[PDB]
Amino acid sequence: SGRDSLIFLVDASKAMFESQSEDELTPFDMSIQCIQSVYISKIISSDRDLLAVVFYGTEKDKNSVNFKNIYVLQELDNPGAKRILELDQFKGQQGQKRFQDMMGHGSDYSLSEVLWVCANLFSDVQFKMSHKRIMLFTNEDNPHGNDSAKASRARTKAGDLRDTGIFLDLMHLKKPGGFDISLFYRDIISILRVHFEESSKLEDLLRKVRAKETRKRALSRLKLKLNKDIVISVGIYNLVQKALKPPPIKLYRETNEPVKTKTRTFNTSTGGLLLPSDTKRSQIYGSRQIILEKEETEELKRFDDPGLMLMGFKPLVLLKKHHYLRPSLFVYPEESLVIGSSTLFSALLIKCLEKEVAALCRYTPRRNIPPYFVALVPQEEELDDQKIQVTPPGFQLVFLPFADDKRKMPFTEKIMATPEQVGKMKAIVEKLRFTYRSDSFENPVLQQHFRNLEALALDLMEPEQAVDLTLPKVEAMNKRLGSLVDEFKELVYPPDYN
Amino acid sequence: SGNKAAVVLCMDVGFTMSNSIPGIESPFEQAKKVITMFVQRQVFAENKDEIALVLFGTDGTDNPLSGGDQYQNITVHRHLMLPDFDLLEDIESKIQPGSQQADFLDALIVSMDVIQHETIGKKFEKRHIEIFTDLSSRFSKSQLDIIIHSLKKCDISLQFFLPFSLGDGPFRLGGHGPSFPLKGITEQQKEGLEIVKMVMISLEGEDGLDEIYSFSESLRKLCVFKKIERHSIHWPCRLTIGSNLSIRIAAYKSILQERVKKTWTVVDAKTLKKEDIQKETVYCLNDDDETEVLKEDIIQGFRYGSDIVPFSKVDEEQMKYKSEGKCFSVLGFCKSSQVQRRFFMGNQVLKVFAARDDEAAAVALSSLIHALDDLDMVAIVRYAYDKRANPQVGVAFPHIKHNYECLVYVQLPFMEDLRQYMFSSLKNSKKYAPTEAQLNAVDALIDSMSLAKKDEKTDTLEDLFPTTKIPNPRFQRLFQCLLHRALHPREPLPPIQQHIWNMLNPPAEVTTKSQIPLSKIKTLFPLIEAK
Amino acid sequence: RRRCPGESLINPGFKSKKPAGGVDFDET
DNA sequence: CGGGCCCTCGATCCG
DNA sequence: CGGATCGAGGGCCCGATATC
Repeated sequence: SGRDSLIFLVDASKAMFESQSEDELTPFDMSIQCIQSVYISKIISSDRDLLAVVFYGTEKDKNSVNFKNIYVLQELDNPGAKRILELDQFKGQQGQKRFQDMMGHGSDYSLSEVLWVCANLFSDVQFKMSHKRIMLFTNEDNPHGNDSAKASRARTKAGDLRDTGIFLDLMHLKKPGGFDISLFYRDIISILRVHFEESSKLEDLLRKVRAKETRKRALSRLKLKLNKDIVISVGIYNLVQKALKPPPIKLYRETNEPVKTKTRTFNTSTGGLLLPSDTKRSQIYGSRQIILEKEETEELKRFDDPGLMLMGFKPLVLLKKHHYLRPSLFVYPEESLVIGSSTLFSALLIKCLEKEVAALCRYTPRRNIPPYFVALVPQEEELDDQKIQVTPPGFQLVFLPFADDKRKMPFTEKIMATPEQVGKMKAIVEKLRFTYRSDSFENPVLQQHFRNLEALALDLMEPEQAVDLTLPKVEAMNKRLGSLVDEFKELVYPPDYN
Repeated sequence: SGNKAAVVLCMDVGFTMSNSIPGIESPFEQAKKVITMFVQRQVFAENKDEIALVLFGTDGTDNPLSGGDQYQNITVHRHLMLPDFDLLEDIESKIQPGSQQADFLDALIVSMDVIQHETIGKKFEKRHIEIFTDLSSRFSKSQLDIIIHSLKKCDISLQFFLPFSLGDGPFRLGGHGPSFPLKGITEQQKEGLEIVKMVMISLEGEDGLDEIYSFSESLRKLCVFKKIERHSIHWPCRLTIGSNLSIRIAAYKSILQERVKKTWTVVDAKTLKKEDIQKETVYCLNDDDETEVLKEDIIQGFRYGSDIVPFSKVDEEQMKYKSEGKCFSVLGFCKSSQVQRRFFMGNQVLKVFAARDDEAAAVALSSLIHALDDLDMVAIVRYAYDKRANPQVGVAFPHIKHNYECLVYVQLPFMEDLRQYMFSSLKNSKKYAPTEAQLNAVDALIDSMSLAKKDEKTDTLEDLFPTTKIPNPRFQRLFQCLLHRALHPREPLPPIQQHIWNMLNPPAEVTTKSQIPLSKIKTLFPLIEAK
Repeated sequence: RRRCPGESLINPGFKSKKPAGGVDFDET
């Protein structure tokens, strides 16, 4: 685990304030806006991440060891609304003017000292830095080409940073006559060729990431008991989980500080706090009142013990697509508890995939919990052309419903459509054809929720309106099939409709 | 507003019911266990359905029709009325096996007279009789034609429960498979069975034979309520494809996790009253100092990373996303392969049926169902039960069966809901790759522990462990304990009844088959705990 | 153990993905 | 007067 | 070692509803 550290290093030389492509923002403006976009995305994806903003080549120097021409605007710290507000003072042409006024520009710098200050910035962090990363925004392909000493010292310090564990990524911006990596940045960066335009990576950085993504959390570590004597240890992971609106925090009208809630249970007759031993649970059916202790109410609840109990192997064809009860889980071995689990798990996955059969188990997640029948469907590993794990290898824990969970159906008379009507519905489907992606849609409630909090935080009167992706493109659909729509409607519905 | 029904349980209590086959609980105890299971559900679920109990072959006659020498050894223990704890207490211990034997058809006639007289004035929506016998007793074929005629004219459905199933070694009640002695059936039982078959076919056609169960299988199913189960509540909408094209639909929850109906009210251990206990919410500062914070001065706030921004509920309702409220709107169509079962979300499955008493909408929907079926495609739709509900995006796939035709909606995930983690590869884990002997050992394990058998020669695989048919043990276990405390307050809670363990464990043949391969994989697969 | 962020970009160990989709139509 | 939804707390485990 | 999550509580709408 860890809190991630990210340092944004921005060049402030004369070349950075001149825009190349006409009617286009200056490389500096591009950087400032990109940084702001990352900050906002981070206040959504991971708030504990620590960010920092350092400028170089400025006349005014503000830094730990008072290195000339290094202005550390923001130290390594969590993202905040005021930090984004401070960067907004440099956004645009007027913000550029504000920058030149607060601090100078185009001053002689020394990349060696710049990377030392950045490294010294990681030095001052106490919490676990899981990732150390520096993103250098510059449009100078060969800065110390004239100064040989500064260039070699910078190459040496870049090596020292990689040997420390710091990642160095270049965000090359538009340069007259192209940007050359071979001249400089080729050896310093942690691993193309001429790249005259701003690094494509900018489109991704600039694009806002309104996602509440969370560090991998094994939901539970259970025992998969093949038999009384054969027990392997597995980790249950929830690969899909409905992301919900964060709960509000109860504050105070003046101080605006959080208020802790303590929900206390006490007597009416006496007024004092009642002990849990003095309380009992009751259920009244008509006239009879059944009294059970809290322990008894849980004892009837015990049933099976916590863990996975292998029932057998059911062929996948028997598992029906319409028998979904609650969202599926992912089973992966846990070598950390029982050594040799992964080997048996691998053998089981391979032979289950070969035989096209799922492992039926009796799932009991915690103590004093009734069991449920689950089917571990063998999931094979899938890697794309980029060698990225698109589907991890293991078992999908598919929850199967009990007789109680299958609801009775209202018997309707079977009325089958004529082949002309179905072939015609085939034409509508063929025309409304589209490509489905699992990540095709974003939750509009959440998207609006976080757009509202961002706009209120930036004191922007206008709230940022997320376009609802879940609504169908009605007009486009009418354009694609207008006549066909009137034709079927004519074929099935008579004019004397209800 | 509720589905009512007159149920009469006709139990054979004859001496032969007390006659027990070694290892197996006597049909009397088996039938008692099944009846108690039924009454328990109707009692604790408080269904407004009336239940009567007739016992045949008991010593003597409670003269329900015994006008003479007729219908002897038949006692109407309970007349049609709402079941209570006194009835459960009587079944549990008061009712004892009798020494005489009666004609099961005569008892059926007594039950029919109960229904005929106690249902006056369309009080009940459904009428049902459940016969519990062993067929070992001799019987007369004299009024069978009249019995069938009176059953049809009164619209009463039947259900038979025998100690054996329609089709040796040890036997465990509620278990899957060997749940009745293969040998041990008498010619008298065979003759009675042939009459039972004919009667069930005469009432419900060829599929009537599916309504003849064995006590064991009856315990691991909800078939006993099948006829009195209340139909699921459906709600209407419109499937809106685009503009101008629409379809009047009515969807209901096909799958929905059945949870505890009754809630545990907290009462005092001495007085046993809700009034004496009260929960008050107190506000204290989050800060180290917990001075009381005024309930009125509390303002609503939300966190924006480090900053805490005060956002009152009033401004929230105004600034929040206003849903268009349109339900089941179709977004588009994609191939079946694009929608993977692993991405299914929610806690329900909806079956989108055609609006009742609407032919044009029934055909309009049938056309889409068959078009998606023939093209092997599905429909990505937008769904919301109301404008207040958060909008959902899900899959709508065709579902055509011999009797019914419908679309099946299952909610799919949003980008925020999806979680991407990286797991270590195992295909090429040099450290965990298994040997050929290990793989052929797992091969023997899967072959030995297979839960499916293919009936006939090439027919469809017959499942030996249908879990979707087994009832959630939570309910019958709760009813067992609740009744035990109501009747035996002095005694502590009883243990889990063995038949519940028998119905939850796989068929004995699978457990026995797995013995050998499990022992080979134990030695082949080394296991050690990490400490 | 194995801990490659790969194409995770800003969030290491978390695959980065395109936000759009739903209106890309093939012309049958 | 019930039915579906959704949120808020409370208890259980992992990081 | 606090979050994240999930059972089982609570509170707002909406078709049947005895009601003028």
